Amino acid sequence: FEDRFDAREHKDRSNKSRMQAMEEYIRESSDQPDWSASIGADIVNHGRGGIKSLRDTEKERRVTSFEEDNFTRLNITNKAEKRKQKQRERNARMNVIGGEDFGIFSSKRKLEDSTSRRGAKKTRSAWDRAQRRL
Amino acid sequence: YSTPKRPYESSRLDAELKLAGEFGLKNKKEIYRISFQLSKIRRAARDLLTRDEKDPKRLFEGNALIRRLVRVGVLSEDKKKLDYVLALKVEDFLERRLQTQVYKLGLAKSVHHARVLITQRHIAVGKQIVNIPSFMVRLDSEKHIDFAPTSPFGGARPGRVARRNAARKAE
Amino acid sequence: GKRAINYQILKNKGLTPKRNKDNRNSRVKKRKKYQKAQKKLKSVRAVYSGGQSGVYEGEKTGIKKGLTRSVKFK
Amino acid sequence: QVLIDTNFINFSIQKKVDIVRGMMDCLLAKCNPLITDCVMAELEKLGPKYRIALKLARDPRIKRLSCSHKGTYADDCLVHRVLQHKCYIVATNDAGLKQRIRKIPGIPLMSVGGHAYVIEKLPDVF
Amino acid sequence: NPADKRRRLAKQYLENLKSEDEYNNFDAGDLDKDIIASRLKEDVAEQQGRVFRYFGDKLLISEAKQSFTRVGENNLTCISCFQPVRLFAYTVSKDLQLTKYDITDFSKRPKKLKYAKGGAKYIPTSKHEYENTTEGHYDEILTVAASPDGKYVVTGGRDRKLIVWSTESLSPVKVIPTKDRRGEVLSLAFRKNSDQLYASCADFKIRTYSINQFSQLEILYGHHDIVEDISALAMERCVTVGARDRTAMLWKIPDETRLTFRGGDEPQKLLRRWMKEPLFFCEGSIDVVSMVDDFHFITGSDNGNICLWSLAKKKPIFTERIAHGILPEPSFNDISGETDEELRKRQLQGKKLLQPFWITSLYAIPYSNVFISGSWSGSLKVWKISDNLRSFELLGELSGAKGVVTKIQVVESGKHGKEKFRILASIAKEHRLGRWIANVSGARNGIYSAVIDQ
Amino acid sequence: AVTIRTRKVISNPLLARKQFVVDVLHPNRANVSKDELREKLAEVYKAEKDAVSVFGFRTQFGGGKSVGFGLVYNSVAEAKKFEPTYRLVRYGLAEKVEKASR
Amino acid sequence: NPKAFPLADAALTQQILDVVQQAANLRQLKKGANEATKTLNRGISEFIIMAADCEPIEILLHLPLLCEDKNVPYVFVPSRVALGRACGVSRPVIAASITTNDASAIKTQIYAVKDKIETLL
RNA sequence: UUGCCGUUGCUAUGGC
Ligand SMILES: [Zn+2]
Repeated sequence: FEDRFDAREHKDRSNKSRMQAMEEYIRESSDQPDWSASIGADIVNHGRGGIKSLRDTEKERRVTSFEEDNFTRLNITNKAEKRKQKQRERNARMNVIGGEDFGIFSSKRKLEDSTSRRGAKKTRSAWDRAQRRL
Repeated sequence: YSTPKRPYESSRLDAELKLAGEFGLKNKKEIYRISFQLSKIRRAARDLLTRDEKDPKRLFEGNALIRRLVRVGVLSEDKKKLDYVLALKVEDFLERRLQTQVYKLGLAKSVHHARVLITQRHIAVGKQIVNIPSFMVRLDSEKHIDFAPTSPFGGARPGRVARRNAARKAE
Repeated sequence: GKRAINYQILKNKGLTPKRNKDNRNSRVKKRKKYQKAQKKLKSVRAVYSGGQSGVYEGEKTGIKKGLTRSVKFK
Repeated sequence: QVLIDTNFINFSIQKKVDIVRGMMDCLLAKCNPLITDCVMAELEKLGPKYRIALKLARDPRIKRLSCSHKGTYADDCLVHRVLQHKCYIVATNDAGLKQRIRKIPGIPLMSVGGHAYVIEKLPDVF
Repeated sequence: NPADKRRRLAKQYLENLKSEDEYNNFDAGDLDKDIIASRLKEDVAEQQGRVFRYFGDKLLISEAKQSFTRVGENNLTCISCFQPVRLFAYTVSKDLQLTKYDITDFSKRPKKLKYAKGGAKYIPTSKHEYENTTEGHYDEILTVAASPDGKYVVTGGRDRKLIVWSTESLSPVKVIPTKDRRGEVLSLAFRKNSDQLYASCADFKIRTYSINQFSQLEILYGHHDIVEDISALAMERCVTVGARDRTAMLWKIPDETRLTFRGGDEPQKLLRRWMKEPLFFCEGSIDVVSMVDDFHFITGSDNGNICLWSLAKKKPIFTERIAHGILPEPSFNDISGETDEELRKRQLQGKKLLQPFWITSLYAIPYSNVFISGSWSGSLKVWKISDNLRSFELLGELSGAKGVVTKIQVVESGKHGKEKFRILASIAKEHRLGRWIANVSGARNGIYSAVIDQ
Repeated sequence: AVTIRTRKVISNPLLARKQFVVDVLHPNRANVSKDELREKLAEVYKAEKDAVSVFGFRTQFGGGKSVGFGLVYNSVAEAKKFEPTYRLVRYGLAEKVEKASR
Repeated sequence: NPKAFPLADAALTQQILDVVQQAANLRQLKKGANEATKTLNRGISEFIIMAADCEPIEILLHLPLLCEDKNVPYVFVPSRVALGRACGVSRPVIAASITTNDASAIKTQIYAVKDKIETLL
């Protein structure tokens, strides 16, 4: 028929398939270092919270970058904080043990269904798989 | 956390007696919390064993699980197999907390001296003073547990009892 | 002229039994019922205390030539 | 390591539980199941009605001990070799053997209950 | 094949993450950040400076004027130098003395100017770790560091102090203790063209200071053994190496984050690599560093390795296994105590207990193409790094320095195409931390200066 | 002794201004001491003490560091023009109260 | 067979020297030959490290007979200088001993090194 | 050219 401008198909998603087991294997076989903190600087409330998870320190780094980048403190916006801070810290003390989150091992989500087993390079021909190898 | 199945059998009572006495715990909730999340950990590793070799779930979640267990420190570097996650147990998890570790490193004379040092803030891993006893130190924070520099057992100015006794003996 | 209230009307701990200083702390109670337990364990088993301390003085408590405390099979 | 007896095997097959997989998801640990020669003698003496149970006890994953006594009384053999050593879980469903085992101290007891195995005197199951 | 399936599934994973060169290739956020980059100030300190002094094969090597000025101080320990943009040098010893030199008289040996000797008089009257504010050293000064501007020298050692002396008079202007019991300092480095000092203290700690404000900036934690060496350039990065944890870390000090680099050479795979057709083995302790530029550095190990590391690879880029030789085996008249040479030879086990020299000094000239290694093989070695920055290679040797080389650094002279340098190297007969060193083979406690040309 | 570190210094000619982030370092002190910090900032940069300003102070846990947002003006008059009135009430000279009714 | 027979290769030597350094920090190491034989006849020792290149060799070969008597693992590191440097003292040591402790934070590492040198021995 | 001490050079070395 006709085209219709779809930001949901030229928007960077990159999160439906971001699995922590694959990302951990990539960090293992990365062959370039990882920017870890000086060891005491990443625990949070004198140990009343966790250490902090890798996603939490990534998000903290993003927030401080945006913070310094346009000179604005973030706030105590009530609905978003009563959702995200309390639910986040309660699943943090549920699943984050010693700076490592073990929540994923208790979660049904198929690895190979979404994040592996390529869909575009599906190679549904003997000739296409032969040319993809050679 | 969650309570066990038969919470009052005599083996469980002598178990909790030995655990709380050997690790200086305050009540049953420490054992029950760390055993609940250990139950989740090795209930997951059981399923990772019940699936087969060269399964994607088994390969990636297995080496992920044993590497973050090694980095928590309950599993040593050489046993990189997934049946040691099943051999893991509860005192392997609560030997990693900061009270146990302060006593084992010898900054305290017992686990109770370690608990009161931690709650009186004389102990800092790395940069920050940790002040709760159940902290689960990691394999990289294992060697920077030392006395806080803000504390008289470090090198700081002595506390109120020492300075008041010094002042009254100067009077 | 201010007739202040006192502790028994304030805290209202009416007619309690005498209770325990060790019960006033949940940690010290398990410290002192584990010390009791591992003093009772020396009675039932024989506990490895750590080996020979100094010169071997002797058995210090007696040797029974009639008792055999060993588990026979079937 | 878990000592099996004959009614535990019969109740396992009647409830459709695998032996080593039922043990593994009961204890959340790696199990070694042991058939003593007297338990095996009892399963063989049960006749040709119990052929399914006998050739499920014949399993390379189920290791097997060598009892050295006369007669095939598995309850006596299990009780003796567990109160000698205290390194054994006893998987059983006999009421009398369950009472013997839970009267001798330090011995965990496993039993088919419902549609999976249960364990009682093992104080670290979760 | 499970690792093949891991690599394959990781490749498919990265392809799928890409899923979720044309004539127009411009990205709005990148060009907006580049507009902010055009707007900002301070393109001064944060040069990611690459190797811009390519002169390794250029200058002469074999005919240096080598003067080994022996001094009467037991076990010299460090060397600090200075150039403005007359040149002074500094030495310090285990005899608790700092000594100022003039070095600018380039064609001859250096000139002594001023002593500053601590001793038993400076032991504090408290034995209490925060009133350590005396004015001299009472134990084992391990490191000196001259300011890049030259107002001060700052020194410290096993008395857990930092004493900052003025240059013109060698007087203690300020004392800063490290406030704890094990706080012995082991290495000091100013960041270049600055007033900021990076000290590496044996508490697995790295302290930072501003010297002209007499203030401490930041304490940063994270090694696992004692931080045996430190190195810095004009950037606010730093590179430290702890001894036995066999890792070298580099620190973004404002961010207080780090990049770790472990070693990882194994004689099993290495002897198999030779077995495809040999006395080389695993690693003891990474000991010394020098940051060559803002993307690479080089580490000196305990088994004689010199390794070259990038900022973008965990495992090292290049190794050099034996860099100063293997030690002379203990004699048959000093191993066994039998009578016959056959049994005293059987007590050597062949080659099993030959231990290599360990590189105890390493100095990369900043942003240059050439670094200098030193141990008690008697001969300093000079190596140049290849222009593709993936290897180095031995140019020549400087064989006039009998003893342990506790410090190497160079002093520049000459213009952009014609240059001459004097390599200072502190020479002792004893390692700069403990004794441990037998077979003192003609060593002397001196300053080995060499004048290299062209 | 407090210690000062400026980072990411950009220039805003539209607002006649130079702005940056301020890592303030006070080992064994309480906190930033903002007027003394404006003094130290006005002497590390040029004079303009009623034209230097800081607003966004966050001290990290355990003390020592605090990140603030520093903006320094030339021309104190145009600093008074461009700064907001609450910060002028906080630091400088302006004081206009709101009419208290209803 | 030499006199200093059960020598370790380079990987085992560095494992041994790392746990020696950690025990020396944790006050679980008794260093020197006669302190080692003192703690050996007292029975508080988990394994003894002798260095196979000191200037006599029988000077520490007296210790394998004691270890054999009391069933304690003993292992030969090929550098007295590296052994002293791992021990953390400013001199070479020729023998050291890991004392037994159960309030010890490196018990798993000590047990792993004990198993390695006992399968060697 | 130094803590002593030796060869010293009319400057280099080597024993503690
Ligand atoms: Zn039997």
